[PDB]
Amino acid sequence: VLMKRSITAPLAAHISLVNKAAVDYFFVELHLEAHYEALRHFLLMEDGEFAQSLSDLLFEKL
Amino acid sequence: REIITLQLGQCGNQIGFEFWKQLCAEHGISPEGIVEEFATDRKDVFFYQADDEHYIPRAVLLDLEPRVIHSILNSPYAKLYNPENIYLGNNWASGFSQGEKIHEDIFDIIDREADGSDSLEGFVLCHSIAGGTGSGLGSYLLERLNDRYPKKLVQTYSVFPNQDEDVVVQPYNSLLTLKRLTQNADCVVVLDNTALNRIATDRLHIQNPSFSQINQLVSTIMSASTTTLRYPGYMNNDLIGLIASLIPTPRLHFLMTGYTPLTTDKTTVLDVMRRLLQPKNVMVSTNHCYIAILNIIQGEVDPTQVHKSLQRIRERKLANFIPWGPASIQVALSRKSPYLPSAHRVSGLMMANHTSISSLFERTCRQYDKLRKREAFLEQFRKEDMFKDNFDEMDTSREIVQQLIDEYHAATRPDYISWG
Repeated sequence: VLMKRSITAPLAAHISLVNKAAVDYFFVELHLEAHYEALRHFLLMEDGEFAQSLSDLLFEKL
Repeated sequence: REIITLQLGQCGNQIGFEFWKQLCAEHGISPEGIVEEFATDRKDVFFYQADDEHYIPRAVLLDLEPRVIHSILNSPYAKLYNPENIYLGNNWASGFSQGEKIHEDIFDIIDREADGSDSLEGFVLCHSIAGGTGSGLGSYLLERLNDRYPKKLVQTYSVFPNQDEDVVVQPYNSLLTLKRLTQNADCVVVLDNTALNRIATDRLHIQNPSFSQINQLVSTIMSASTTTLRYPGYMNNDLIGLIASLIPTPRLHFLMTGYTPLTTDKTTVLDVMRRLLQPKNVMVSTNHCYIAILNIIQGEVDPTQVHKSLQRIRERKLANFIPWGPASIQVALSRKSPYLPSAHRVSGLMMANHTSISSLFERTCRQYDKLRKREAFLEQFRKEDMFKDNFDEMDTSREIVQQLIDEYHAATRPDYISWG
């Protein structure tokens, strides 16, 4: 057969390590998994004491 | 929002102290009022924010001829609450007149807490109907709250006198308190003592200490009502948003109570819904139809099984509802409480407006009518005579409850678009 089988071997071994370490850095250093459950409290209006205070004040005007 | 609990009578002070001890054990609080290192939760529903980060609870301790209140004092949990609310019989008329003379001082106690709070939403009244010190005094005080405060809500965590009786004056007391509950209260949570005693004798074989376990059951139900308020959810974090869905008209405001773990002192959600529809799990002992059904669960829940299971309860076709209005079984989910042991992980509660309580009300009505027409069980007491020389308030309460039973049975019919 013709194919790369000793040139791809130190290469594909590096691609996966790079991608998984790059994904790991975001979560365990910059807390990207917390920013989602942060925007969920406000932008989806999940949390109580915020939606019941924002909409109730805003709709009195219009 | 912000709720101050009001407790009166010896039994009512017992269940309020049990409620505050349950909330001390539930939240990260010491019995001194000290905040713990693991307390984050919302604690402004029943706990006033004090100065050294103390969540001092909002309680009004009121008593009539105190005996068990000394034992309530004899505890390390009497230093957790009590922000200076202290103050010093067996008939409805006696307790009514006894509250009638002292109304100004207890109203000053209420006024102190009212001006003290930033906001307020509801009044929780914990006392037993026809329990002596609770009855009469509670109806007078209820008249005074809804006369003085029409801006708030009234919820009543009460037991109804269903214990099969010697005190024979209790149906008169229950009917007079019931008239005050129908026209001066927005919601009354009704339980049967016999059904709770049957479940308590079912789980273990107790004969005498049923009352202590019933206190724990009412404690878990009252905390279960506000777990979505104290712990961040989404909906019915206002009480009125929860109360509105069950009540179609302000005379039918009585809710059935059921709790699906019955050994309490993981499972599929459609199963515990069908379990919660049983009267073996319901705390209340012709065809009757539910008016509206809304249920709470807090525990180990699959977030996708809710639509599968609500479809399965729908296509099971198990409950038969009321043909004039478009109600639903409404599934609501709350958070399982942290900072406490998570055992019996699935815990559900139901609050539903059913016409089956009209049968129990009609039993008490028939008992009142029989003992009133026979006239050997009111016995013309001096407190009842000094309260009313003519005894027409009992007839007025009879008229109100007769109208109520008529409204009940007309709501069961498909003709309640016109008034009944």
